[PDB]
Amino acid sequence: TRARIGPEYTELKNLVRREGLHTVCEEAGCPNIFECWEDREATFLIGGDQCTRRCDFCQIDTGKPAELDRDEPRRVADSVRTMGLRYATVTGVARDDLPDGGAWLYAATVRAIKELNPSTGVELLIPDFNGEPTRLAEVFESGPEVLAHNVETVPRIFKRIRPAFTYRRSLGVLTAARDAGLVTKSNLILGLGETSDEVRTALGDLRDAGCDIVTITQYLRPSARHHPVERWVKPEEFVQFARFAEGLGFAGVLAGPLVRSSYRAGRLYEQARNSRALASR
Ligand code: SF4
Ligand code: SF4
Repeated sequence: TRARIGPEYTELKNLVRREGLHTVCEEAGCPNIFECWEDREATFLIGGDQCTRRCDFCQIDTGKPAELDRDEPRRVADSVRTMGLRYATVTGVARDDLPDGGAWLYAATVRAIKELNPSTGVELLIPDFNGEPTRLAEVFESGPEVLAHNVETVPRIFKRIRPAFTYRRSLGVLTAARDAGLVTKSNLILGLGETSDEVRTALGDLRDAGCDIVTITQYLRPSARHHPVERWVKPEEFVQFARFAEGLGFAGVLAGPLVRSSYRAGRLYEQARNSRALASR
């Protein structure tokens, strides 16, 4: 039942090792790596590992970012090409130190990946760029297969532990991406102190904002400096939340102990893609 080491994981590992490629998969010790790499899916981080913001559940440290590296989009595109990925997720940090909030860096990375990797689905997980319409438009024009912006938690909690964001602004990002014609995605992290009723209302908020794909996961505390875990969600409770989201009309729903945002991202995109094409007939 549990994924064990297969031939495509092995190929990818060999290619990563020789070229010295950085992946979030390896660097973060993600336990899904045997399964994801067997499906040739992987995740990359752009913009450095020092974020200009601080959200209490997030393992990324807050600090002074390094200078913009304009060679990073090519580096990521080359990694995707070397690995022969079927699906690639591009993540990053907030860059309030940059005058465009890093919008060029995100767009240029999607563009570079697509130039070299025509058959690779690309998922872009973005910060909010302060909801600035010109920044969002630059990013949307790069045309990722999935545009994700994770709200992570419910408004009561969001307000406190993501103080450089606002819940309605983040919903607005998803709406802007949907309006731009992109498949959209978000994530809820349970165990942060939210009530089940707050999860149900947040799923409704996400759907009404235009969100197509939602993941619902269990919080795993990064360290004793981070937010405490306030609940361990039972399998039957995840199933209820997934049914709730399915009933709301989300095209793709995954609930459970997913560990990271990118788990099964390729399969969820395929579901959303297929359902959109079916509806468009
Ligand atoms: S869940 Fe994400 S980070 Fe973990 S192995 Fe899969 S693609 Fe990589
Ligand atoms: S969730 Fe995003 S903005 Fe918040 S600390 Fe993590 S990387 Fe930075």
